[PDB]
Amino acid sequence: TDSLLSLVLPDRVASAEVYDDPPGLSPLPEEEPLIARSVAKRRNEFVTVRYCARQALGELGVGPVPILKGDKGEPCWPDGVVGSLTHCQGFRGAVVGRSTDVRSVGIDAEPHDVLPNGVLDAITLPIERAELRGLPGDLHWDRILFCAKEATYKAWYPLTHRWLGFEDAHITFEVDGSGTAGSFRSRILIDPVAEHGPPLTALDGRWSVRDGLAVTAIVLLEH
Amino acid sequence: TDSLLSLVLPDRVASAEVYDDPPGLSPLPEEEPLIARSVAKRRNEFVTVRYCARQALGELGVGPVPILKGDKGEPCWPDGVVGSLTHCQGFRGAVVGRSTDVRSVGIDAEPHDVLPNGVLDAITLPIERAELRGLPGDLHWDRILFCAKEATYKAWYPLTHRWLGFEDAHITFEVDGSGTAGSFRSRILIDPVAEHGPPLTALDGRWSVRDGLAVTAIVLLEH
Ligand SMILES: CC(C)(COP(=O)(O)OP(=O)(O)OC[C@H]1O[C@@H](n2cnc3c(N)ncnc32)[C@H](O)[C@@H]1OP(=O)(O)O)[C@@H](O)C(=O)NCCC(=O)NCCS
Ligand SMILES: CC(C)(COP(=O)(O)OP(=O)(O)OC[C@H]1O[C@@H](n2cnc3c(N)ncnc32)[C@H](O)[C@@H]1OP(=O)(O)O)[C@@H](O)C(=O)NCCC(=O)NCCS
Ligand SMILES: [Mg+2]
Ligand SMILES: [Mg+2]
Ligand SMILES: [Mg+2]
Ligand SMILES: [Mg+2]
Ligand SMILES: [Mg+2]
Ligand SMILES: [Mg+2]
Repeated sequence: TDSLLSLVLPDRVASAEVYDDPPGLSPLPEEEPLIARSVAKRRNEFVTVRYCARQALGELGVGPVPILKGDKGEPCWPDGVVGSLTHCQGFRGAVVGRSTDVRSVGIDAEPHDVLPNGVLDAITLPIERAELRGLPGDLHWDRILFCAKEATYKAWYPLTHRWLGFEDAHITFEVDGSGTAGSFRSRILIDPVAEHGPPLTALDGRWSVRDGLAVTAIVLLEH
Repeated sequence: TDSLLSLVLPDRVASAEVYDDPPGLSPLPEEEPLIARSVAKRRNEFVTVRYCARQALGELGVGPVPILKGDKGEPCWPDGVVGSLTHCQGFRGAVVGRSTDVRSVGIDAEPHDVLPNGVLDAITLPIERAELRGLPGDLHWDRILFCAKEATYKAWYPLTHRWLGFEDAHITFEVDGSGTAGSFRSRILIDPVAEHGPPLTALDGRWSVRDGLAVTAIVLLEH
């Protein structure tokens, strides 16, 4: 199934997702040092999300490869591929694309639960707090905003190798007729200069709440 | 030479350091994906610091192995080893120890320069700024405190897998008779629970300013 990510992804990318840890999955041998000292719940999400990533790579025509980690934990894709990984309670998902047409991917999944006390204040600009109070529907807008901030960081970081704080992007939401999905824009408030290619002044994505999960995706195209 | 790190390291660890990038050094094949998309100055520090790490491992009786990156970029050491890496303008250094007697290592090097405008206020508790004004010597105490905070994070993170912010530790310095080296204590202000072993309520290290560099080291022993 591509049920949940199909509601946020445009064309030019492949995806895979699961909602549990299939028993007895293994990392590739090359990946073993990344999780040798990890707690079992970290091991599980690492292994299961890379099973999803190798399925998605296969839909691109790319054979199963180790997916290692680099600067600040960013995934290391095979030559000619960009992508993003996510895992939370009840979700693992991977999205990949060819770097010939896709510049960056960021995705994130969150359980559709209220944020813990104090978290909203720590992740919002004043203006975002005002905006969220005006958004329609029985949704955890705090959590959806959090999910979109996380996807924004994952799409930004591989293009800049610079920190992007919660106060460094203003996220604004649009809501479709369903009331359970729509678009967002992340307007960058700091130096937008990329390592390669045009400045990152804004990143556009989609959000969707379904099956107890918020998902967000940003797919920035190569021009 | 072990010149600069010899002024901050206790027993039970091996180290290696250089002040430039020896030309023609290569990553090991397994490390290539971590720097395949990096800018040249990031490749250089990554490659040279792992040359230092493999020398230091050799001093421990450990053969040359890839040093990959895991959660939040932490280095991935061979079974039975802990350690820390640092690189800045004019310095690469690696410190390793056996996990049977060493629990964690965090090291950091900084150019001995004033911090850029605004950085001191972003990295200090109000009380720290007042204490730094009290410390003696023609030293960049702002930079030395920054260097010690970075070492604190590197020692902390592999034991907790939790964020530690600048405001989450109070560092206090003592100054030796030389006026150019001494001890510091990092008092943890958040939940100190470790994943394994006793709580991290405080981390003790040494600092040394020499040859235009600040170096810090924390070596937490296994009991
Ligand atoms: C990196 C971060 C965003 C991940 O958020 P999260 O909700 O825990 O995300 P998930 O657990 O669903 O996904 C983590 C995956 O993201 C990817 N990722 C991690 N660091 C990354 C980075 N620097 N760049 C790109 N992708 C990264 C990894 O593939 C990771 O999974 P893996 O370790 O199994 O390979 C978060 O830990 C973080 O550091 N936040 C601070 C920065 C931020 O949010 N800024 C706000 C910007 S507006
Ligand atoms: C990780 C951090 C401390 C590195 O500081 P820095 O001055 O850039 O350090 P250096 O470049 O000298 O050393 C980087 C090395 O530290 C190691 N390191 C990176 N992340 C690490 C982590 N989570 N845990 C342990 N070591 C880590 C790596 O080996 C890295 O080198 P490599 O990428 O070539 O392998 C910094 O980037 C950071 O994230 N700071 C915010 C957290 C913090 O400082 N809190 C204050 C605590 S009181
Ligand atoms: Mg699919
Ligand atoms: Mg996570
Ligand atoms: Mg998430
Ligand atoms: Mg030595
Ligand atoms: Mg650095
Ligand atoms: Mg440093």
